[PDB]
Amino acid sequence: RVFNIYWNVPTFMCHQYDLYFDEVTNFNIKRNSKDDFQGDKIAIFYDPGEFPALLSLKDGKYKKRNGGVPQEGNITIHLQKFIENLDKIYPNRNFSGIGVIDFERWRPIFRQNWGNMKIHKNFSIDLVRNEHPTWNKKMIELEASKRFEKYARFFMEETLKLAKKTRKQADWGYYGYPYCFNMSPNNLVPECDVTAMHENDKMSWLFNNQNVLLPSVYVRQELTPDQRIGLVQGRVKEAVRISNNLKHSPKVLSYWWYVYQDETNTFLTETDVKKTFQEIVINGGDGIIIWGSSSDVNSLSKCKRLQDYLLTVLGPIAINVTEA
Repeated sequence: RVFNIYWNVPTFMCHQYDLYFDEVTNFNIKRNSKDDFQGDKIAIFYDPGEFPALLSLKDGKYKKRNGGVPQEGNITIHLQKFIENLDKIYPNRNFSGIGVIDFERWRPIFRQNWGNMKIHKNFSIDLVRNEHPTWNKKMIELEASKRFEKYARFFMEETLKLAKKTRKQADWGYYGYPYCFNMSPNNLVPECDVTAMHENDKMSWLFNNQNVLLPSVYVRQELTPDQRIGLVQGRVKEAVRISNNLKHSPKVLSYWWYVYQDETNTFLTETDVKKTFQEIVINGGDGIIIWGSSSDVNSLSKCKRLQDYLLTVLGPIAINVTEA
């Protein structure tokens, strides 16, 4: 299909300074009418509903939300809150754009919960241990993983079916999937982790119910310019591989950010923008979704910076990529 680039930046927050980013469309970049954040072309919903999860109180402690882990959650409360959140943020029932469900507190594959997601593994294990004090470590871990995955899948699958049922004309997908985990400490190469590739093969239950795949290809300053290209290369390749292996080959739209993930006050150099866009194109991507944080447009200076970047760096490259 036509390679599309979308504007998923909350620049509506710049309107107060008389900056409406009307130039976005001059570069053939798709933008919601009136520059609304959640609009007719695209809409991302952050942690919508009430997914069972363990929330950090920011003092070392946690607060359970709807059971803490999916195997202990109440699906009705989550789904009810999901429909509410969706209507409150963007009523439009005939919405026909790209719908992005952004939930990152845990992943449905037990093993894939590291860093701030790992607490969900530990809580799942503690539940089984308290239930079977006599069991050994292996038995407890196996049973915990089984329960977590069963219900994590149920929650994610039903949430997607509800989004599609109430916004039948939109293309839905979860932000970030399919994951790759390339350019990491013990896998500092473009190639995705092999175990991850295999787990992605077995996640058709999720991908078959999405109308788009949304891998995220944010780059970091701590990587060399070439490792940055490799990070993008591997992630687009994996999403395209996954799409090609599915029945309806959903379009692959890569989430991309104009600042470095580990240095958010620094914009990508022109070389990095050019090279990462070309890498998305070259590897079979169907488009790019330019994302932005509220922090990126919470001041006049920042908004003006963004505007110039668009007119002198980003826009030219964008239209050139789609109109070369």
